[PDB]
Amino acid sequence: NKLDSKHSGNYDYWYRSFRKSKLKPFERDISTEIYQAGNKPCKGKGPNC
Amino acid sequence: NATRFASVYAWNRTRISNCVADYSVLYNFAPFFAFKCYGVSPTKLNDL
Ligand SMILES: *[C@@H]1O[C@H](CO)[C@@H](O)[C@H](O)[C@H]1NC(C)=O
Ligand SMILES: *[C@@H]1O[C@H](CO)[C@@H](O)[C@H](O)[C@H]1NC(C)=O
Repeated sequence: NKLDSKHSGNYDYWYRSFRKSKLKPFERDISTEIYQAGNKPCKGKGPNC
Repeated sequence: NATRFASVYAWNRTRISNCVADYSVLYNFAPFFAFKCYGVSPTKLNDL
């Protein structure tokens, strides 16, 4: 906490709370595209996109 | 899709039991501003 706690909030560390699937152990998924909770090629950040 | 909704300080508690919970029906008319599921995966709601 001494060197990893920004006063305004350290958003550089991202913990994934919801995803399209569950990560395979020893598999580093760096998919930065939006996760889609429905079914469509989502372009903008909206509901289920 | 209730005609009238209760106030926040008087939130109404509905009991759901002895039936199959189909969340696709909810998704059919869901303009989900917030869809935050805690403790249960939203994609795993159809098999639990
Ligand atoms: C919501 O839709 C249901 C199913 O058609 C209907 O019975 C109900 O009256 C509707 N509620 C409204 C329009 O407030
Ligand atoms: C709303 O609240 C009233 C008063 O407690 C209750 O009789 C009624 O069943 C509630 N409706 C629903 C849909 O939960």
